[PDB]
This record gives sequence, C-alpha cells and structure tokens, in this order.
Amino acid sequence: MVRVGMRAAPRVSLEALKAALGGLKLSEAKVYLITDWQDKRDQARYALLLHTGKKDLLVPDAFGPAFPGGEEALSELVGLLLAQGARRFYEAVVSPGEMTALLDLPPEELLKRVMAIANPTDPGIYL
Amino acid sequence: MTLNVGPQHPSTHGVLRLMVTLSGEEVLEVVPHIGYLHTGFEKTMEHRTYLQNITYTPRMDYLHSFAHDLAYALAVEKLLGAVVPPRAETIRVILNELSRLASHLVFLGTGLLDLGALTPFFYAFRERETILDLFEWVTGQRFHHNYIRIGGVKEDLPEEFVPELKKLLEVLPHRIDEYEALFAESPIFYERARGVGVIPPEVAIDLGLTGGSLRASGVNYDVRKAYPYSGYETYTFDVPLGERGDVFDRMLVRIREMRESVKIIKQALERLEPGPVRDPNPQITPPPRHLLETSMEAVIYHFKHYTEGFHPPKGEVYVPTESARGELGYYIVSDGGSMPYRVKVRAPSFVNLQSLPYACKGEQVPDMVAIIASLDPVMGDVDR
Amino acid sequence: TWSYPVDPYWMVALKALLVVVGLLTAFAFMTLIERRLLARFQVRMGPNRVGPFGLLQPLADAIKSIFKEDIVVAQADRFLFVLAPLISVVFALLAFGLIPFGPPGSFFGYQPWVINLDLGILYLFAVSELAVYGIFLSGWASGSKYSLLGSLRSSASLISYELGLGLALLAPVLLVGSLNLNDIVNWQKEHGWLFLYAFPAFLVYLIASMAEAARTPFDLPEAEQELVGGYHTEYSSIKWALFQMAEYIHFITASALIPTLFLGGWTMPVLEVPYLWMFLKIAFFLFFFIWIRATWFRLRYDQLLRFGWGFLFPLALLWFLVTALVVALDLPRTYLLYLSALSFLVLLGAVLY
Amino acid sequence: REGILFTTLEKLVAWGRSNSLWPATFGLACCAIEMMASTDARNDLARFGSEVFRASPRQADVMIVAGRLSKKMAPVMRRVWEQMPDPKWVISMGACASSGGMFNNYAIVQNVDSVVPVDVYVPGCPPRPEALIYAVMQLQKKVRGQAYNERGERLPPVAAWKRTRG
Amino acid sequence: TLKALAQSLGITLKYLFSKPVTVPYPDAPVALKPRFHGRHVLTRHPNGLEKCIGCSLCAAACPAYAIYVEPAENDPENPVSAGERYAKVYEINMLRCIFCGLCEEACPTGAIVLGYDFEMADYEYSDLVYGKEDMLVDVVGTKPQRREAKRTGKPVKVGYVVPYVRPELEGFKAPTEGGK
Amino acid sequence: MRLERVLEEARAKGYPIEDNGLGNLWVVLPRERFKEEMAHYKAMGFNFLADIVGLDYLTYPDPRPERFAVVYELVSLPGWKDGDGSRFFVRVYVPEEDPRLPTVTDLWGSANFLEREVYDLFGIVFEGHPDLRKILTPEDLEGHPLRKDYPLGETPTLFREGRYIIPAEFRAALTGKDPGLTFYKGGSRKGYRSLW
Ligand code: SF4
Ligand code: SF4
Ligand code: SF4
Repeated sequence: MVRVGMRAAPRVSLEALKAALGGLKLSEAKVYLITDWQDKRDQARYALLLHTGKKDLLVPDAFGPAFPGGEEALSELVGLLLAQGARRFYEAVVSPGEMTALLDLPPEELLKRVMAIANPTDPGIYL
Repeated sequence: MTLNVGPQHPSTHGVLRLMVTLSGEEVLEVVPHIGYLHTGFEKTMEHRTYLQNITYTPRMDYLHSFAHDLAYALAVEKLLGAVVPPRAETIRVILNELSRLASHLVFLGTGLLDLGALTPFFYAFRERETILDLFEWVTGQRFHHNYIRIGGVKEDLPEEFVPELKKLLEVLPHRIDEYEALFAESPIFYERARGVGVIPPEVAIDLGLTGGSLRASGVNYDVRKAYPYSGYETYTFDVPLGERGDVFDRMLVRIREMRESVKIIKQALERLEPGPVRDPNPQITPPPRHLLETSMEAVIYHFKHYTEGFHPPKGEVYVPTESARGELGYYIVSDGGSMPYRVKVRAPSFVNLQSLPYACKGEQVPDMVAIIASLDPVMGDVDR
Repeated sequence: TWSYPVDPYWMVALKALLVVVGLLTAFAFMTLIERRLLARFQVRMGPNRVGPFGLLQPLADAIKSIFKEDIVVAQADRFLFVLAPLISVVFALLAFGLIPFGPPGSFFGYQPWVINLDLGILYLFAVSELAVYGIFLSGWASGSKYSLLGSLRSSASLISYELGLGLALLAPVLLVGSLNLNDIVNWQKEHGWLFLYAFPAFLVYLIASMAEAARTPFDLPEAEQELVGGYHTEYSSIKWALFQMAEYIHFITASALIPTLFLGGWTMPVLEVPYLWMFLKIAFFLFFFIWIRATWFRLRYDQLLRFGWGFLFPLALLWFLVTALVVALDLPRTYLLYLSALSFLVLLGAVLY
Repeated sequence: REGILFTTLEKLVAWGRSNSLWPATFGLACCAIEMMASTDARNDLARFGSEVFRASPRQADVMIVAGRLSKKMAPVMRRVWEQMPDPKWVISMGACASSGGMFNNYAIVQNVDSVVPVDVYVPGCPPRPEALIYAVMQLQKKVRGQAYNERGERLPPVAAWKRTRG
Repeated sequence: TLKALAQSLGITLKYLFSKPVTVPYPDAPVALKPRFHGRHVLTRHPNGLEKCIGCSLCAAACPAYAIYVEPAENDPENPVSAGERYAKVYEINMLRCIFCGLCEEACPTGAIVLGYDFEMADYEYSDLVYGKEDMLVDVVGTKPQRREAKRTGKPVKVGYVVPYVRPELEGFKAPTEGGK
Repeated sequence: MRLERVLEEARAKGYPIEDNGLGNLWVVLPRERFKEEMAHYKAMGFNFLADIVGLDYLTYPDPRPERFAVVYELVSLPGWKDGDGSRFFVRVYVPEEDPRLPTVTDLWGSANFLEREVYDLFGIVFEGHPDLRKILTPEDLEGHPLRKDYPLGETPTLFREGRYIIPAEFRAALTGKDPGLTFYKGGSRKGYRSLW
C-alpha cells in the first residue's frame, strides 16, 4: 500500500494524487473517504483510501472545508474519481483520535478496518 | 423469461429478490436472493450484556417477538440454573399467545391484500390494535417490548390489563368466526388457492419446511405438545391440521389456531393466582429498587449488575420453542464472561424458504405472490 | 335521429366542451367519493382534512401533478411515449354525448345530448376497442417489457370481454328496431325498462364492463402485487394522471350506459324529470361497483379469460338467438318477459344451496 | 417550473404539494410495519392527502425510508430514489434509519443521509404512528417554508434540490 | 360457494353503517397508557434538588450507547443533587436511543425516567441530541413544539392525554383523563 | 428409542459423548467418518435436518482441537409414520487451514441454505454442494464475518460539542478472556451456576 500526500495540505495532496493516479482505471476500485462527525460536513476533514483490488493508495486527512481550499480539493478529487469511472464511494466514520494512528497501522489491518466501517455514500455530497 | 422481480418491487412483501425463470403464465423456477435485511445479530450480540440482549431479541421476528424473548430467556435460565415463578410463567404464555394472534392477524391481512381484495385487512388490524393497546398497557411499548427477564418478567401487571383482556377475549370468538365465514367458504379464493401450493410432506421434510405450513399438509408435529416447555403440558389443547397443504388449508388451519389460542388464553386467565414475579437470586435479578437507599450489598449488586452484569457457567445450550412461524431456538456458547461467546439463531423463516422454488413450481404468475404470502415469510427472520 | 332536431354547430361545440370539463370535475370528485366510500366500508373515515369534505384535496393533487417533472424516459420511444396518453384519454372522453339526459329541448331550449347518431352501439363498440388500443400501446412505448406483459394481460382480458359486449348488446336491437339511444329510450318508455325483457344480456353486459378495469378481474393488471400492469410505471407528472383519468371516465361511462341501455335511461315511469334520474342511476351503479371494488378478489385473468370466453359470450349469443327466434316469429312480447323472469329465478335459486 | 417565480403562484403550488404529499414507502424492517399501522382504522395517514399509495417510484414525491437500511440495500434504495420525479422529499423513519441505532456494525448504514438526501428525521423504535404524522406535518410546513432549525435558519422546501446528483 | 360473495357484501355493508371507529390526531389527543416510553425527564426531589447524582449507570446500561454523562461535584452553597455528585452534562442522542428504559432501570436516584411526549420529529440530526435542560420536568413540550410555539407565539399543546402520570414522574405535569 | 441406539453405536466405535446436566446431547464424529456416519444416521430414520451452525473457537478461554467447529442438528418427526421424537447434535471440528466438510444437501435439502450461510459467515467450504454462493453478506463483502478474526465494525456515537463515545472502550461488561477492571476476576465473575 502506498501513502501519498501529507495532512492539512489540501492542494499538495491533491496534486500528488493527480500525479500518482495516472491512467489507472477505477471501474472496479472502491473509494473510501475517511472522516469524523457524520452530520457536520462544514468543518469536516477527509482522508482517502483507494482500494483498487490489486493495490491500495492512502492519502492522509488533508481534504475538506476544515482546511483552506480543502473543500474545493475534495470536490475536484471526487469529480476526478467519478470521471475515471469510479462508482463505489464509501464514507468511513472514525474517531478524531483514531484518524491519525489509523493511517499508521499496517496496510492489511487499516484496509480491513476501513472496509468494515465504510458506508455506501452518494459522491454528490462531496461535489 | 428470466424475469427479475426486484427487492420491494413490485409489492413483494418482505423485501426479496427473485429471478423467476419462467416462460408464459406458469412458474418454472424462482431463484431466490436474500440478504437485504442482514443486520448481524449473531455478531453484535457477542458484544452486549445478557441483560442488554433482551433489547435485541424482539427485533428480528418483529411480529411474533415474544417468542424470541421466551426462547432466549429459557436458554439462559437453563444455562445458569434459574427458577421461574408460576405466575410469571402464566404471564409469559399469555403474552406469547397474544403476540401469536397479532402475528397471525398481520400474516392473513398481508396475504389477502397481496392477492385478493383489500377490505379484510382492516378488521384484522383493528383486533391487532386492541392487542397493541394491551401491550402498551402492560409494557409501555407496542412491540420490541423489553419486558421479559432472565429471572422472569420486568415488573407486575397493572389493574386495567385483566378487564381489557376479558373484553378482547369476549369479542374475539365472534371476530375469528367472521373471518372464517368470509374465507373458508371461499367464492374465488377457493378456485385461486385450493390447487396451488403443492406441499408433499416428504419434500417438506427433506427441505425442512417445519413452519406451520407443514401441518396444512397433514403432519402432526407441534412443539407445544411434543416438547412442552412453558407449562403448555398443563393446558387443554387442540392442534389444527390440514388435509393437503395448499393456501386454503394453510389459512384455515391458522384461523382455527387463533380460536384455540383464544381458548388457551381464557384457560390461563382462569388458572391465575397472585404471587411473586421473578427469581430472587441477586446474581440473576437486580436488587429491589426500594432498598437501594439502605443496603451496601444492594448498592454494590445494583451497580455491578447494571454495569458488568453476571457470568453464566462455561458451556453450550439450546432450547426449542414453537412460534407462529415454526421451530425457533438459540444455540448459545457461553465462556463464563458477562457477554455471550456466541449466539446462533435457528431461523424458521430461513429454513422454510428452501421450499419456495418447489412450492411455487409450476404455479401461476399472479399466484406466485399469493403462494409467497401464504407461506408467511418474515425477512427480519430470514436475513437476520 | 328520426324525430330529434339538431343544434347549431357552435352549440354542439359548446355542449361538447361542457361535457368534457364536466367529466373532468366528475372523475375528480368521484375519486373523492370512492376514497371516502371505501373508507366507510372499512370502518375508518375519509379525508376530513384539506377539505372540509376533502373537496380541495383534488385541487392540491392537480397542483402537484403539474410542476411534477414530467419525465421522458430514455430508451423509450420519444414520440409514442408522449402520444399514447392522449389517445387513451380522448377515446375514453368521447362517446358520452350520445346518452340522452332528457327529452329534446330539455337542455334549457336545445338538446340534452350532444349527438344522437342513428347507429349508436356501433359507435360505442368502436370507441371501446380504442381504450384497449391505448393500453397495450403505452405498454409497448414504456420500453419496459415488465409493463408490456401487464399491458398484454390487459389487452387480452379487455378484448375478450369487449367482444362479449357485442353479443350482449345484440338482444335489445331486435326489440327496439333502431340503433339510436333516444329511440331505445322511448321504447323503454312505451313497453318499459328493456332489462325486464333482456336480464341475461343485462348480466353479461355488466360482467363484461367489469373487465374494462372496473374490477374483479383485478388482474387488469395494476402494477401492484402482480406482474405489473401496462400503460403505467414510466409516467410521472401529467401523463399518468391522464391514464387514470381515462380509466375512471370509462368506468363512469359504463356505469351510465348500463341504465341508459338496459334499464330506464332517464325516462322514469313517474315524474319524468330529465337529468336527475339518470344521474341517480349512475350513482347507484357507481356505489354498487365500489362495493365490488372493496368486497371481491382477483381472478388471475386466466380464470377471468376462461370465464368470459367459455361462459359469458356463449350465454350472450344463446340469448341473442332466442330473442331472434321470438322477434322473427313475433308471437307475443310477453314470452320474453316470462323467459327473463324465469331465467332470473333459475340463476338465483342455484346460489342458496 | 419547480413552483417558483411568482409570490402567489409558489405559495399556491407549495400548498398543493404539501397537502398532496404522495408517500412511497421503502419498507425495510419493523419500522415498516409501524408505518403500516399509520394507515389502519385508528390513526390513518389517509386524511391530509396521503390516501392513495402507488408502489411505483415514478409517481410519488415523498420517499419514506422505514427500517434498517442494510448496505446491500443501499444501491437499490439509491436507484429507487434517483428514479423518482424531481420535486421529491425524503423522510428517515426510526433509529436504524436516522443513525446506526442499537445495531452499530458492518451490516447497517449509520446514516441514511449518506445515500439519499434526507428531508425529515423521526426518532423512535419504532416511532409512534402519531410521531410519523408529526413528521409529515413537519415536512408539510417545511415545503410551506414554515420550518426552522434550532439555530434560527429557515429550511429549504426540497432537500435533494441541493446536491450535485452527477 | 356462491353464497359467500353475497355474505361478504352484506357484512361489508354492516360495517359501512358502523361509522365511529377512529381517533383524529392531532385534533383528538391520543390516549396513551401510563407506562408509555416517551421523552426522557430528569426528576427533582421535593426540596427542588435534582435526583440525578450523575452515576452514569443509565449510560452503562445503554445498549445503543446513547447517553453521555459528565459528572461534577455539588456546590454546598447552591446544591443541585442530593449527594456530592450531580449531572454536569446529561446528553442523550434520540437518534441513537432505542427507547429501552434501561437507563431509568439503572437510575438509582430516579432522575432519568421515560416520559409521555412523542412529537419529537425534527429536521436535523444534530438537533435530535437532547440535553439536560431539554428534559427537566419543568419543560412542557418537545424541541420542535417549543420552537414552533416561540416562532408562533401560540402555546404548546401536547397531542396526548393519559389517565394519570406515574409516581416516578413526580413533578411531570400532563393532561390527565379530564382532571383539568 | 432411536437415540439409545445412537449412543450405543457411538460409544462402541470410540466416539466421544458430551453431555450437560440440562438435557442436551452431542456426538462428535471425526472428519473422515462424518459423511458416512451421518448418511447412516439419515438411514436410521432421521427425517428432519434442523440446523447447520458454525463456531469459531479462536477467542475461547479454553483451547479446542480446531479453530472452527460445525454442528448439525438431526431430528425424527414424532407425528409422522413412526415418530419416536429423538433429536441430537453432531459436532465436527474443522482445521483453520482446511475449511472443508462434505455436504448433506444430497441427504436433506435443508442443508442447502444452511451450509451456504456457514460458508458465508466462516470460510468453511462445503464439498458436494449444488451451489455455494454467498447468501447474506453483501456481494462485494470481503472475508467471512463470524470468525473472530473479523471486526464487528462499530461507528462512534455522537453528541453536541466534541463529546463522543467509543463502545469498545465504553463497555463495562467483560468477556471470558477479559481480565476485568480489578486485578483479577474470581468467583461469580469467573463463572457462576446456582443449584436449582
Ligand atoms: S428503529 Fe427499531 S423499529 Fe425501526 S427498524 Fe430499527 S429495530 Fe425496527
Ligand atoms: S432507553 Fe435509550 S438511553 Fe436508555 S438505555 Fe435504552 S437506548 Fe440507552
Ligand atoms: S442512573 Fe439516574 S442518578 Fe444515575 S446518572 Fe443516570 S439519571 Fe442520574
């Protein structure tokens, strides 16, 4: 599993993911948006885990309106996922204290946890 | 035509997905697809106190919920050696037969509406509303009531319950006789249901169709007689039966069951004498709430019981019961902790569904809905 | 139109527009009345809300119907999807003007009816075919074979019983000798209430019109609880409302035609008031039909086809042959009164076993 | 045209829609049966304008999610919602629908607002039929523009008017 | 069985002429039984002191984990509860709450007791997490009801009537059977 | 009467017989003898096959032979042709790295959906099954939920101002392998049983 970007750097994370994704087809990939506080999205932060099935890609909690330009970064990100043909979007709810260590767990544990906790979501709520 | 009757559409009650392989107006074979209601009780319960689980038992079969409550309570009582008071036992059988009547009402209303006419749903639901008023009177809840306890029941009955129960027991015989008068002499329902629903007892046994649609095919097996648990051994009991299992015989058997249940309720109410309501063993039952201001032992036990709970012995246990949908039971593995090691539920609505492709095999397309409604499925029980 | 005058064309147009908007208000408030009558049948009560009597709730419903995002489904025929509702609605609307609501001039000077064509029942038969037309056509245009199959069930059943309608309607023509509704009505004025002579034809016409979506095939089908019906399940804002509107107008047109044709179209033996008796018979048949709607089951349309095909239509042609023998030999007209009375006694005594 | 751009016309059409609210039930669990009780002959949602009940999704404005929404049912309900006419509202009935409820596990969606734009929430297990009527009057007066939150804000008539569907 | 069609029609006619049965909520107040599981209330002693000693037993007994109890030390000058401990923060997520009554059942001081209000439907997830000062016996109504009565100036009318309130609800004022 | 002959037949061939003083009986057959033995059981007149229940003993305080254990429930209907009423369980242990077990679908058509369920929840593969398809867990779900190595997947509960609850750290109740909040658990909280 790869980890790109850095926390609280929305545009750096967005550009790093733009470069790293390339021409990868996301028709069978699963996009996990990791966040806290289900209800309040105005101050929410977001991390991303991209489970392609053959390899996974991690981006730390650097998206969302919680950071300057992070809202537009999340919108562009989800828009690009949809453009690349991603259909399966999920929203994972972790505790604020978890969110940091969860990206420091080993890949298999982190991915099993995310797949267990993820909720099917309308990507439109991030557009 | 491999037609996809989708989940919830069109008006297939108990959300289910069907791949009806079918050419014409027959039914070649229905490929069932379930799992749309899977909540994960068998896993979630491993992380709940035994007392907490009493909130989880009604919510799977939400029509006949007190059967779940009773099966689970009895299994835990066997496992940890509890003593049930006789009045608590009588109350438990009354509530179980009452929720049975409510479930039977909802089943027959849903079937008649599913194929047939809309009108007879409302009378059954009026009697169900009287039953739900009884349930509110006693437990403060319509269903999912948290009343049963491992020792017994949560608390005693108010004064007003018995008069209203007698009122309903007096009105019900005429009501059930009215439903029978409408249905049994079926004008169109006869030519709709008599033939359909092929239920050979051998195939019912091979596929394990135990759930109350088996006796409509002429098999005399009721748990309340074969393996008496809650004192039904001490009741004058008629077990209705059917000649050849069809929708007609299924429905009429269930109506006679409702009248017999009313007679059982009358009998139990007659044999009712005051007494205590739950096993006073403090390891099992929280201390009385009045002396929580006097005894250190009371306070400690209250605190410990309501936080940690209690620890049953290491062992596996199972008890069978008869609900309005057949054989029900809990296989409980306890590891000596305050939360059960594992709880598996035998789902009668789940085992009964293996006989659906066979039952509706060769039947009509409109009748594929009636034959499903007549089998009385509950997807909260099936998917679970 | 042997004895009846003709209003000017502008007056005919005015009367036509009046009958159309009256059928609008009629089906809307009859939906209210059926809701509340079903509610009375099943001990609940109806909408004492947005009314008082609920009589502003159809307004709220129409206001919802418009603005409701009339959607044109992709993969459906762009033209036919839009076109089919108009057909089903127009050919249900028309063929109500023929019904005489009074003696000539009792429309405050001019004409109780709109048109009094010399050949009436043929007009009714033709326009009855066109309802099944619209049904299965919308079933196709929906571009969903699920709906198409119901449309085909519909078409099969409705076509069967629509054929039966002709052999039902044959008998009174032999007696009256005219195909004009007013002439038939006046024949019922003189000899009296043609159903007294033709009770079997009355029954088979009733049961045939029941198949025209009235109820108890009830595998018409509606999308609910079966292999879905046709002509719906793909229309959202206005076209679905139009389909239901036409089905109800056909319902009430049949409920009006039954007394108009077989019973005493208005032309009462006593008090001879133009409109009120016709409307009262309409209401009577409507209430009986709603009783049926509530009180009787489905037929699976296989039993319905079997029943209509094997029982209703042969019975209707047998009665037509008997009446044709009687009229050709002309012996009395009393023999038909006796025969219909005895047939009713027979078809009744077989029930109470 | 969405019922907008005239002071009288929009209030009139909102009146009409509010009273003509057409429920489409999406029954999942026992919340569905407690909603079926909101139609019987003791307490009927058959007065305010909800008498008729068209199983088709092309024919109703109100989508009432009644029961626990399993993750396997989420895309189905998603597409049933997307296959609705556009002036459409979403009610979330019961604890399992509103939040994860007492079933906090891999199987159940922890907020139906994840998949469908929810208009009204109604707690309870099950929520009483009269609480559901309170919710529909709540939605009624919401589409009337008579609804405010605890923060003082007026709520838009239609949620799912604010989302980039795709 | 041709007779059955006629008998069915007849009984449906009888029940047609049977008019009454229904209750028109909100125009008629719903009759609730005394043990009904409604809006949580925190009860006070005759002294006016709150009963809640902030013992988190209602949260520990919670199967949905919907109760958050932050405790604090009673101030002798102006006390809140009867012991040295009271409820500084008492929140219950009604959307997580499954309405057992186990919180009351674990309540040793009888502070938390289920009420009778059911008209608690609201628009926002974050508004359905009820706080202490939304549940005290002194309050009359639910959150949307009170918000409507404030943005309306029209007092709160509850849509329920009961024969009487339970003793555990001491202080809880409700319309009782016609006593008023 | 048929149960007595089952006990006599199992004891003679060295099959362990587990019994609790509550009235429940098991007959544990080895993997080899499982299929043929239960075929013989059906031949003995066991009409009805009630349940197929899979068990993951990974987190059990006492060890067991293998991680997984499958338990079948066989019955003979009392009201049928010649009904004794004898019902009993057959337990069969299954290795972690060999999740194989022959089906009895050919014997009872009841085992069909039950064995599909056991395969869904545990990685237990049933040999000879007509269709082993995932029944309950979502089509795209990865793994087998009910084996203890699979997380329950809880979501935190939410309150007003940063106040949240994590159930796995909020739970006061203890499991069998949980030591407790004191230095140890003894007595009742290491297991308790009343003497009726
Ligand atoms: S909130 Fe309660 S009543 Fe509703 S679906 Fe969940 S368990 Fe059933
Ligand atoms: S009634 Fe609500 S707050 Fe109380 S224990 Fe149950 S879920 Fe928790
Ligand atoms: S159990 Fe009672 S006294 Fe204890 S914290 Fe809860 S409400 Fe307060």
